This record gives sequence, structure tokens and C-alpha cells, in this order.
Amino acid sequence: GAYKYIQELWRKKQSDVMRFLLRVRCWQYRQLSALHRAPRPTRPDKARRLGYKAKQGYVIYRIRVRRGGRKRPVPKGATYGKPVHHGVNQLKFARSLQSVAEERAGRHCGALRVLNSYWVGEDSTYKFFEVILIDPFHKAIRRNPDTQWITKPVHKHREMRGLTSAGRKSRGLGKGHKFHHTIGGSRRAAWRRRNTLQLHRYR
Amino acid sequence: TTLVENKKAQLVVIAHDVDPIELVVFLPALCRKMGVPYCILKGKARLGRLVHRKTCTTV
Amino acid sequence: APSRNGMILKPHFHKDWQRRVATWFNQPARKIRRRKARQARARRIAPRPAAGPIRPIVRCPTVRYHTKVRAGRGFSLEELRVAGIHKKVARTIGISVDPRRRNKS
Amino acid sequence: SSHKTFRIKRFLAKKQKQNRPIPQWIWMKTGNKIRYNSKRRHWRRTKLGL
Amino acid sequence: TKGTSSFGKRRNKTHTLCRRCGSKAYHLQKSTCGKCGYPAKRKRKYNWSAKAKRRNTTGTGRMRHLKIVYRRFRHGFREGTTPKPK
Amino acid sequence: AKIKARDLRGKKKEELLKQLDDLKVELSQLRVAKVTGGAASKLSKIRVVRKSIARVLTVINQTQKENLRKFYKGKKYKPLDLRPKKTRAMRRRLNKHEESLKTKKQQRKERLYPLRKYAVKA
Amino acid sequence: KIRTSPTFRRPKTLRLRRQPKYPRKSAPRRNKLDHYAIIKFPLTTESAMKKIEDNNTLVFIVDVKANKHQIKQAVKKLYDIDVAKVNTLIRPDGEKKAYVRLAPDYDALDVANKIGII
RNA sequence: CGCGACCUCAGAUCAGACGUGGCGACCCGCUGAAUUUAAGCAUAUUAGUCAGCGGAGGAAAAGAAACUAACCAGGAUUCCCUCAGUAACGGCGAGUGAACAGGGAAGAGCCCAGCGCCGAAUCCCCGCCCCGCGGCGGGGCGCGGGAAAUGUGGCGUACGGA
Ligand SMILES: [Mg+2]
Ligand SMILES: [Mg+2]
Ligand SMILES: [Mg+2]
Ligand SMILES: [Mg+2]
Ligand SMILES: [Mg+2]
Ligand SMILES: [Mg+2]
Ligand SMILES: [Mg+2]
Ligand SMILES: [Mg+2]
Ligand SMILES: [Mg+2]
Ligand SMILES: [Mg+2]
Ligand SMILES: [Mg+2]
Ligand SMILES: [Mg+2]
Ligand SMILES: [Mg+2]
Ligand SMILES: [Mg+2]
Ligand SMILES: [Mg+2]
Ligand SMILES: [Mg+2]
Ligand SMILES: [Mg+2]
Ligand SMILES: [Mg+2]
Ligand SMILES: [Mg+2]
Ligand SMILES: [Mg+2]
Ligand SMILES: [Mg+2]
Ligand SMILES: [Mg+2]
Ligand SMILES: [Mg+2]
Ligand SMILES: [Mg+2]
Ligand SMILES: [Mg+2]
Ligand SMILES: [Mg+2]
Ligand SMILES: [Zn+2]
Repeated sequence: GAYKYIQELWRKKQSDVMRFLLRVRCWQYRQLSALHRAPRPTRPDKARRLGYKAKQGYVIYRIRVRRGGRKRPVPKGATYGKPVHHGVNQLKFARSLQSVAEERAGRHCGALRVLNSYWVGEDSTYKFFEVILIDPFHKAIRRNPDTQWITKPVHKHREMRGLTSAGRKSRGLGKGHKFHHTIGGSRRAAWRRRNTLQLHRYR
Repeated sequence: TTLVENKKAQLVVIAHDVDPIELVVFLPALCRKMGVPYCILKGKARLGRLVHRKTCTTV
Repeated sequence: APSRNGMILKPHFHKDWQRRVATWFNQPARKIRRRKARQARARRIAPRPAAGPIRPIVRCPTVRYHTKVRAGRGFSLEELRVAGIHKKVARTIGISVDPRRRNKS
Repeated sequence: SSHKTFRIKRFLAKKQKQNRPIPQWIWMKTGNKIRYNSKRRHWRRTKLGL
Repeated sequence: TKGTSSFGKRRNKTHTLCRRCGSKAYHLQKSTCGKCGYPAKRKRKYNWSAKAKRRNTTGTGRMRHLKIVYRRFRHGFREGTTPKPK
Repeated sequence: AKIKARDLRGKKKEELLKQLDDLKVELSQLRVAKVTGGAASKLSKIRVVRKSIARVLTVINQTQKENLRKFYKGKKYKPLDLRPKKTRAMRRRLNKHEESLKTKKQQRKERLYPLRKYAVKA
Repeated sequence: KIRTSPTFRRPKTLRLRRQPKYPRKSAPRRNKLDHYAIIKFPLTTESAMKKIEDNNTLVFIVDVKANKHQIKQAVKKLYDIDVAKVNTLIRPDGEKKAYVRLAPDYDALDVANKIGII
């Protein structure tokens, strides 16, 4: 199969061939707008292993995100408080740029549901992501038993509640001693369990 | 590509303008090492007109 | 302020502990609900054991407890195939299976 | 103002209708606690908002 | 002139009645409602005023559709059929 | 006399409309009597006339929409009014067929390994 | 062909007409503001009596939604009388008082006796 | 020059659909203080808390090890008792502070991509016939129209598999 060969091609990003491709594609994406439908995935193998199928109801949106950190949206200086909170410049955002990308893509395309997303290019000021979206009402989707899980109401707006891969990579959840601070549902659930008095009837 | 790497192919026609080139960029070298003759043809549209579909990358 | 001889204590009551206090006034109700559900399950599976599938003998891990045995997760694949039951048939006839557990000895 | 608008005129119409007193035959029902209309309004004391 | 004689110049109004909530809080030059933010799609509502949340909420008005929804849920949203004819 | 909605079901739409018109004329005369100052008899009968209006109109509407549903009974696309008005979530819900149809792989698994009914001696 | 203007402008495409596969709503809405609900009852005050005796007019009160054309059509149908003109005003109570002046060849007093107000 | 494919990209009151807003006790994701304590105060505490923004369901989230351990070893997730005010953190000051093992409640596991083999063996829509119908589905017929080789369906997924 050619998908394996494409996989090592895309893992050899510093090669002159892939570097030329990435430069040209980045220039074209920069010339385009910030949020536009792609006709088809740029990386078919990566889309397939992220869950994309060549069926009616799967669309791909190519989207652009501005690069860098996050400065505190406070007037000119004036972070009124103790000196531990005077910083405004070198702050960093808790979610990833990929998460922000798929979040705003799913916000714009409100009737579709986000599956996943992947990296297609970047330069000094933008990053470019392709987001897979599924129409949960097209019958080729609703009649397929292995993909009608996403048509349930509980999976509405995955990317905003942080249930896709990009959002999950930032909630600090996982097995073992490295992830003690998230036992239970999440960080907030762990905190709520730990900071709660259990007053039995007999104490 | 699986036929070529099994050496079950006798010649390979590759369209010249696949819009990600990466899907075929590796194929001439693979064809050379397997010793399968390959040619590059103008037009994925007219190449996929051979089959009864809109487009085809290689035959 | 400290007084004559006594113990110096550290109460963890400096957060807002009163906005989240879990009382247990519904403990008898929860027990009754649990046992009613248990009886409903026991009589929906008519002739099958109430406690569920059989489970294997297990040693406790640490040095503090490695002299006692208890019930495990499921029967391992190696012992299951030694006994001659099939992987997909054990749990349909009532045998717990877990493919994660080794067999050292 | 003599130069009203339609919404304002309807508003004034409704409150003008509301500003009447209570009929006498209600004071004679079985379970009657009402002795006079307490939601009256005089054009010079209470100024209607707006 | 700070008080009584300056109270006499108050003769033109800054607020009028708005179309969503009917309160006299629609600023005319801002063209927005100070109570519900009418031009905005979403209702203006804050958690630092429990009284303001209580003054207009779901249980306050007429429940024209919602109480019928309750009465129908108690029977399971029957449709099409009618009780057995006499 | 006492117009009632049981002997009105079998009638025809044209005399239904004519009777409605007659009742409306009578109601208008009764309102004229009310405003000019009339008898308590007429002032009482205006309510009866209004309710006669209401039930005649109800019969007309019921028969019309019933025939309309009978017309659209078989067709695939029918007006939203004739479509079932359950809750929005229940209309968005998966239908009875596709919530039941299943994949070949695990239906094969079900037929190869059905769940058994057993018991264990004490 | 050639381009004589330096501006590209959007070409004129073809826009089809609605050919709906089913009506959105099943039935047309019944006309609720008809000739019977459009005029409610005539005033019988001293001013109305003086107007009908002198100016050969009639005085009705109607709902606020009626036009002068609608009012005169309704008067013509219900009372089979020709109408010269209509003057309307929204009364501070809320209804719409309508002064309907008839054609000279009819008599307002006779029509009033026929209707029943006098 | 014209004609014809394909690729990108427009315009439609085109045919059929879908989202918006509300509530918000419980939940998920960001943002996020200062009163206060330290007998002053700046790190620390208050506190990942109030306020702010977004998003659901009848629960949500989590979940079948890139785990715990160092034993004669256990075996998805979630909750309770204990571990434990402990290891650890901390102007080592004030203060903060888990996890494993053990006992219970419940108990359920699975699917892809990829590697391959099957003549795309796959799916959607329109028109017609019969049946069913207030969850729009079943059968048949169309040298009917599309999607799809830039990959649909069947087998198959680390416990190995063909
Ligand atoms: Mg943060
Ligand atoms: Mg990471
Ligand atoms: Mg003392
Ligand atoms: Mg005054
Ligand atoms: Mg002003
Ligand atoms: Mg809001
Ligand atoms: Mg499969
Ligand atoms: Mg249309
Ligand atoms: Mg912070
Ligand atoms: Mg202090
Ligand atoms: Mg002090
Ligand atoms: Mg101080
Ligand atoms: Mg300080
Ligand atoms: Mg803190
Ligand atoms: Mg809050
Ligand atoms: Mg919402
Ligand atoms: Mg709900
Ligand atoms: Mg869930
Ligand atoms: Mg999940
Ligand atoms: Mg695994
Ligand atoms: Mg554990
Ligand atoms: Mg102790
Ligand atoms: Mg803390
Ligand atoms: Mg434990
Ligand atoms: Mg048990
Ligand atoms: Mg495949
Ligand atoms: Zn308002």
C-alpha cells in the first residue's frame, strides 16, 4: 500500500522535497482566507488514521491560527493586585493552538460535529490545521452502525467541552503516578473529592 | 504499488499532475528498483477516462 | 494563642469548607435502593448465581499481604486453555476472563 | 405631549382603563377579602413612570 | 444652583420601553437595553444578582407551552389517537 | 335551539358556512342591543351565540384537517402541521429501524456465541 | 472574445424558481378580520345622534386594524348602502371610531332605524 | 478560434435537511481576583475559590494500561472506609498535603487506520408498483442519476492474525 510510503515521506519533513512542498503549500494557505472548506484532505493517510472516510457526510475545513503566546487582556499596564500577578507578557495559554483551531472551526460550522484535526503547515506567524467534520443527519451516516455513535446528543460540541484528542492532551489525564491530580472525572472532580468533608450520621 | 512490489506488473502509467504530488512522487524509484517499466502521461482526467470514473492516478 | 502544656494542632479549616459539606442523611435510602436493585437483578437472571461469574485465586502483591489469598479479576488465558475452555465461551457459560494477567509460577 | 406615538398611546389607554374603582357586587361574594382598589393612581401624585 | 434649580431642566428622557422585556431601560443613544441588552442575541444575566435572576425567569411568566409540555409528558406525548368513542 | 357538535358532523360544508353566517348576524344584532341598552335576556343570550360560533368553527376545522390528513396519508412528504409534534429532541432522535440495525461482525459474534442459561449446584 | 473593460465583474447566472415538493403549511389561514369582526357596534350617544340627523352619516367603532377601504367595503356588504367617505380616529379608550358618510341618495336616519339604533 | 474532460471557485426564493435562543441544582472546558492569615509585609495563604465566557445530559466526565509494583505479585473506569493529617511541600514560618497496597458497591468489554485478500463485492437520491405508517421503513422494477480507485464494503487489531 502507498499509505505507508506517504507516512515515511511525511515523517521526513526536513528533506528538501517535503520542505519545498510545505513552503509552497504554506504560501498558498497564507494567501487564502482564515477559514475555508477544503475540497479534499491534503494528507489522506493521516486523515484515514484519524477517522476520515471517503463517504458523503465527511467534510474537511482548512483553518489558520495566529502564532505565539497570550498576553493578559488588561489595560495598558495596571494588573491591580500583588506582585506575583503583575506579569502580562510571557504568559502561556492552557489549551493548544490545534485545540483553539478546531474549537473555532466547530463554532463556525455549528451543525456539523468535529472528529479530529491535523497539522498541514506553519510559518513564523500562522499555523494551518485541517479539521474533519461529520454531518450527523446525512443518512449515509445515520444508517451506518459503526459511525452513528456521533449522532447522539451527548457528543454535540465535543471540541468546546474538550473531548477531542487536542483538548484531551491538555486536561492532564492518564494512568499512573504522573497523573495523580486528575483521579476521577477531571482535575476539578479530584479537587472536589479531596476538599470535601464527609460527615457521617454517626461520625 | 502492491502489484509493482510483488513484480506482478508489466508496465505502469502515472498521471503527471496529482494535486498532492506526494502520493506518486515515490513511485518512479520503486518501479525502477523492482525493474517495472513506467511512463508518465499527461492528464489524470484522461487516464481515469480509461476506467469509468472521473480521475485515476496510476494504471 | 497557646496556653499551658497542650498539643499544637493544624486544622484544615481555612478554605470555605461549609459551601461543600457532604451529609449522609440518605444512607438508609441508598442501602434500601441498592438491595432492591440487587434483588431485581437476582430475579431477572433466573437460575444463574446471584454473585455473578466465578473468579480465580490470587495472592496479594506487597510483603505486608503476600500470605493471604483473595478473588481476582478473571481467569488468565494460559490457565483457561490448559483447562480447555474457549476464550469466547468462558464468559458466556459463566467464567470471568482477563487477558492482562500473567502466570509466573 | 400632543405629539404621541402609537405604542405610548396604547399604554396610556390601558392604564386609563385600569384606573377605575371596584364594582359593588364583588363586595358581596362568599370568599371576599377585597374592600377597595389599592392599585389606584392619581395623575398628580404618582407619575406613571415613562 | 446645584440642586433645586437644576432639577428644573430635566425635561427630555434618556430611556424608553424596549421590545424584549418591556422595561423602561432602553437607552436611546446607545440603542441598547440596560436590563436585557436587546440588540445582542443573548439575554443579559449575571450571577452577582440573585434577585435579578429571580425577578424574571422560567417560573415567572405564563408557561404557555411549557406547562402543556408537562401535562403531556405525564402521559408520554400521545398523538393521533382519541379516547374510545361512546 | 341548542346547537351541538354531534348533529353537525354529518352535514355539508356549505350549510355549515350558511349557519355560521346566520349566527354571526344574530350576534351582531345582539351586540347592537347591548350597546343601545337592552334586556337581560339578550345580554345573557350573547354568550350562547358566541359558543355556537365557536363550536361550528371547531367542527369545520376538524373536518377539514381530517380530510387533509386522509389525503396526505400515503405520501412521503407532508406539511409540518400534519407532521407529529413531539419534542424537538424526540424529532431529532434516531428512528426505530436504524437504532436497531446492527453490524455483520458482531451479529455473527452473537450467533456464534449466544448467551447461555445455566445454574451451579450448591 | 475580448475584454474592453479593466474590471472583472461577476457573471450573470441562472436563478430557478421555487418548485416546492410539498406546501410548507397545510392550509391557508382563514381570514379572521372579515366583514363581521371588522365592525363591532355603532355608537348611540348624543353626538352620534346629532351627526346622523344632520350630516347624514353613521358612527361605528371598529378594531384598530381596519383600513378605510376595508371599513367602507364592510359597511356596503352588511348594510347594502353606498358610502361617500370615511373618517377614522383612534379613541383614547383604544378602539377606532369611524364616521361613515353615505351617498346623498340614502338617508342616515332611515338606515339607523333599519339597523335598530335610534 | 471552437469543442470536451478534469481541477479549483462562485451564484441561486434550486430539492431535501440541520444550527442559533432559554434554564442552568448537579457536570465538562477556559479565564481568574482581593478581602483574610501570617498579630507588620512582598513569596506563601485565601485559591484553580468568587465574579466573567463557552458547552451538554438525565446524569455528565472517566474508562479497558506507553498501569501499579519489586511481591510467592496484582490487573479498565467510577464511588465508600482506611491508608492519613502520613511521605512530601513551605520567609521549613503561618500553613498546605496525595498515592500504592488491604476491605467493600458495581462489574462488560469492544472497534478502526495501517499490513493483506476478495472482478467496488460499498453507499445515497429520484420515478413507478405492492405493504406498512405519526419514530418514513420492507420487497420488487428502472441500458435512472450520482458518490467512490486521492479507496466503499467483507475478513481482521496486539489476548496475536491470515
Ligand atoms: Mg490556568
Ligand atoms: Mg503532550
Ligand atoms: Mg488565657
Ligand atoms: Mg409635579
Ligand atoms: Mg443623552
Ligand atoms: Mg447567557
Ligand atoms: Mg470491520
Ligand atoms: Mg429551497
Ligand atoms: Mg492563574
Ligand atoms: Mg496581616
Ligand atoms: Mg491582625
Ligand atoms: Mg495591613
Ligand atoms: Mg502580601
Ligand atoms: Mg493556590
Ligand atoms: Mg463562577
Ligand atoms: Mg446553548
Ligand atoms: Mg434536556
Ligand atoms: Mg459519556
Ligand atoms: Mg469518552
Ligand atoms: Mg490495549
Ligand atoms: Mg487503582
Ligand atoms: Mg493514625
Ligand atoms: Mg492548595
Ligand atoms: Mg486501591
Ligand atoms: Mg460484590
Ligand atoms: Mg479497506
Ligand atoms: Zn430589554
